[PDB]
Amino acid sequence: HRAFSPGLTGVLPLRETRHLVEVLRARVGDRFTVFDGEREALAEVVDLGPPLRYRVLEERRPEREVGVEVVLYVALLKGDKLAEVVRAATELGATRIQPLVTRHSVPKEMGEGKLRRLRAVALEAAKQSGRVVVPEVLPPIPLKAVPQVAQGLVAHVGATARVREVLDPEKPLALAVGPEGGFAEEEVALLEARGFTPVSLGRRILRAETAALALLALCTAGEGR
Amino acid sequence: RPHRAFSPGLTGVLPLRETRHLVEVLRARVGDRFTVFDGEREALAEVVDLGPPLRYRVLEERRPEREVGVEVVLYVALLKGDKLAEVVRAATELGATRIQPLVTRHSVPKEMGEGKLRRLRAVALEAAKQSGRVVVPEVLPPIPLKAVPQVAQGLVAHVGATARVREVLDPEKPLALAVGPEGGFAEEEVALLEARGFTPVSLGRRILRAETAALALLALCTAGEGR
Repeated sequence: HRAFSPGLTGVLPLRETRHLVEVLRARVGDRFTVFDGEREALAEVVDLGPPLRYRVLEERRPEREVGVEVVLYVALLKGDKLAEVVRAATELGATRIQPLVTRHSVPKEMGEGKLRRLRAVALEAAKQSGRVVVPEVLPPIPLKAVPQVAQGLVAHVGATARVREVLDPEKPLALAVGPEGGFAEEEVALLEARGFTPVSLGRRILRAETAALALLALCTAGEGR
Repeated sequence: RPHRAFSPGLTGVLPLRETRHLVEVLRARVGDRFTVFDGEREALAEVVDLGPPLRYRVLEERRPEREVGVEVVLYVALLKGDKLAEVVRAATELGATRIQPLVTRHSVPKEMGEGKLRRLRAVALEAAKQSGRVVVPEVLPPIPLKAVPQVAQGLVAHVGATARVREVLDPEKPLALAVGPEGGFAEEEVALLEARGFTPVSLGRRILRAETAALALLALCTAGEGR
């Protein structure tokens, strides 16, 4: 259990106390995690209060990973937009980025130099986002080469389901995003066959980069992970 | 018995999936009226043949709904360079109706010239067109953080927060979102925002650039909610 405690003073705020002593039931001696954004640490229940008291046993570095694999299958884009996507996707917790060649993608391949550069962007973004895990960026693959997945999401204009209504937070995650031209219906068809669930991204037309980041943000940062 | 079916290009013929759903599930019949759409256009249609695939004729063209449906105001700290242009563009495609730059304790720039304001307005205009919107987000000159008004509903990303946007959002009320600079909102600035009516929400375990936090916070409230 992670309980918010301003400054890790040893005493837990009123709300926090009720939340774990009544709703989660917490006895004395039980160990739990304390945090206030600035810090995090293991602590022990000393007094059940209220307000509940505790003692700091050990400070520790906050975990930064989402918790499950988050693979982003994203089509090759125009300009240097793929570099920005890789940077934000890394901040958003992706663990793997798989560029794709698709019917409407303009580029149909990617040199070694470009790939190396994208890997440098990921390395840098990982550091700045506090991650120790650097997302893997791979050589492009054709769309029909995308694998069968346990859980996948693809934004589609016809979809009505929201990401929060289909997402299983303990299952690995695969997200598919098409190029500026979008995925062709036959492609969306193959994606669904592969296990990708179509979801809604709203009423407006989004740039491919934005759709990619919004889908990701809905699954990671938005879920508080 | 209204229903809207996805029909790429509004060509008069529905995809097999939509056909089966209308015919098999909704019990559609020749003469019935329904809505067809494809992200670009929309229209009232009338069933001409169940096929399959189902064929229909367009009765009248209609404008796709593009707005979130309530006011969406982004209160964002001044950022260096073209960062704000990027924020404005993404905010526009994400449904913002108003963008209010803020001078904050840690915001690098403390003012904005007419040239930047005009540029931001040009970006809003353009982005509105590219996202299919008729409405163009208003972009205001900067104001001190203290000038932020009391809000009916507000959310601010905060490291120590635990509530997720989806656990707090009220789709029926106008929405205010606050995003600090790279240096982030100071302790007393977050307190001030809560005083104004902003609820702290969590954006996860990783450090995010101001631009990305803004995109994420908006996406969780509009696009992500199917709005």
